[PDB]
Amino acid sequence: LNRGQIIGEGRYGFLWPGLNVPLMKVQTIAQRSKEEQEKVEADMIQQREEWDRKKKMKVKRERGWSGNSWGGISLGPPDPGPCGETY
Amino acid sequence: LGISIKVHEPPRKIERFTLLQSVHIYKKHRVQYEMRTLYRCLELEHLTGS
Amino acid sequence: KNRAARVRVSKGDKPVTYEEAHAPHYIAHRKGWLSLHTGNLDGEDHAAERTVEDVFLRKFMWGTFPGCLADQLVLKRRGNQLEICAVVLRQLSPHKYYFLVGYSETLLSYFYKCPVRLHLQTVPSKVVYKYL
Amino acid sequence: NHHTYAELMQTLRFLGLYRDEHQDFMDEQKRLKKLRGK
Amino acid sequence: FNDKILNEPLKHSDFFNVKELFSVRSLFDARVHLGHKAGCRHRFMEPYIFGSRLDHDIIDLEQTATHLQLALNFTAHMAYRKGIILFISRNRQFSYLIENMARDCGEYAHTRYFRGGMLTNARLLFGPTVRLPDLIIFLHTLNNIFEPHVAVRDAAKMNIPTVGIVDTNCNPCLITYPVPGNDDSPLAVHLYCRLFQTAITRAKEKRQQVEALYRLQ
RNA sequence: AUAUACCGCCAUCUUCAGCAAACCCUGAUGAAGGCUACAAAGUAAGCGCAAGUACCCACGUAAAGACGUUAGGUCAAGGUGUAGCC
Ligand SMILES: [Mg+2]
Ligand SMILES: [Mg+2]
Ligand SMILES: [Mg+2]
Ligand SMILES: [Mg+2]
Ligand SMILES: [Mg+2]
Ligand SMILES: [Zn+2]
Repeated sequence: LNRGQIIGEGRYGFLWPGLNVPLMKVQTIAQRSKEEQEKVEADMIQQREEWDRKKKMKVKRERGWSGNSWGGISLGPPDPGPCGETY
Repeated sequence: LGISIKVHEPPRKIERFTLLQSVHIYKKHRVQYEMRTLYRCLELEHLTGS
Repeated sequence: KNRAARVRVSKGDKPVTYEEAHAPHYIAHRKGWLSLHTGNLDGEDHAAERTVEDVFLRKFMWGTFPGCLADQLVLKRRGNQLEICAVVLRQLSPHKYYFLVGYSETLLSYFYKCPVRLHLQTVPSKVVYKYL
Repeated sequence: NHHTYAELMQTLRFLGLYRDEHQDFMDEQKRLKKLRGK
Repeated sequence: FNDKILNEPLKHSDFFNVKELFSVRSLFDARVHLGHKAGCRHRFMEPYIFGSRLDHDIIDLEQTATHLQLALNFTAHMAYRKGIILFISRNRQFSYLIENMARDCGEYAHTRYFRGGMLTNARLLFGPTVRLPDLIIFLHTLNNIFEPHVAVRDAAKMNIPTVGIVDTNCNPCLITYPVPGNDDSPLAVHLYCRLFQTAITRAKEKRQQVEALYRLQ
């Protein structure tokens, strides 16, 4: 939920010198236009939807003997020894 | 600064008051909070106003 | 089974700090009161306003310094003066910090008619007391 | 007061200084209700 | 590359000349040949049992001499290769002597309660990097309870070789060098600890001599 | 509207002492089990009992009491999923 909301972002589209702009160079309290906020808002909704469709991305699970059954599922090559002995 | 003082400690007061543990029934199960106040008396004898 | 400030022991991957590893039967024993004001002593007035004011600061500070508080806060009061001890992770840029410092310093002072002084302390990670 | 305590935080969310998580959660779940229902 | 002396006694036979340390006359007065009652006899020890006189096993000492001559060769080689020789017993009669015979040489003993998973779970019982022992001498392969010792299973498990004084009661099948005979007489274990000290104390000084010579060359 | 979606707070067995991650072993490598100090396979961080702490002490009384059971109690402390009305 709290991943794309940067701490510069506001619904009332405003700008600050310390954050949300490239730092200290413009050093005045500016706001966006309503017609500039209309693009950043729909862009953020689009990127949320991008992250949602990446969440709804079907993984290619290999098939051991069946679907929905741990048949010939190959797990990883096993864990090392804590002093060597890679496998 | 040269002031003839004396220090003693008056008795301490605890105000222990009670309230319900649950939100509903089980009135027979309370929980009690106490507030301590510790005093210190700091007499200062024979000094100028300033 | 009382459930007040207990974090419930579940699995060995729960890292907790010192203040929340302890149940509320330890507050004078192994902990300390995080807010420090004179309102609770007896007899003395004006208790309620300062507790509501203090619960406002903890909701305010956990939002405006987002995702970077390690612990809860400490509020100290010395008369017409109140200071805030806060431990903050070293994740955000110090420029971004120093903006939100003075913004808080003047906004909360103009809100509560009192010269506040928020004094932070950096930490790399959240300090772990008990791996439950 | 509870009006100055509320309108200040609402306008500070709008300006972008206060990040109220409960209002972050609530209207997003309202959007998820309005995507299907409503 | 010092790998000449790592293989030079391997080409020899009786490199340390250990056959001078004992004789079958030296075992007979040590009363190695005595055994338990014939009803108290393990089935797998009848290869080494000579016969039975008056319901008493006598161990075939010309077959024990062959076993012990190779067992002493094995422990002398394992002590010349600067390895770890561990002395396991559970008899409680000679546990003072056995810790003495480990402390006289530079090796280790264990004559008390064998904690469970001492050799198999060493990575967790001790720190996670431990040189596990690589030769185990069983002086009494039974417990105080007349059952085979758990370490003769666990050292066979951990792929480390065991020599051991097998008696007429006890299982020889995991003992990689069984040394048949008595173990329950004090003269037996006094000859055994002296023999197992003398076969390894020769080996340590023979390690020192040949390595000092191949520093001289 | 649902405490049979929940958080939050507690009741209870609790006038209990256990619960247990990560290993190791035995059961022909089955569900499982792991006890014998003149000791035969158990080792165990962590939590709890315990110890400390409060009141008048070292005692007592409080406090504490895990993991679980009873889908125990509460959408009416507050918030909140879902369903509903506008
Ligand atoms: Mg299928
Ligand atoms: Mg209770
Ligand atoms: Mg009680
Ligand atoms: Mg206790
Ligand atoms: Mg019910
Ligand atoms: Zn014997």
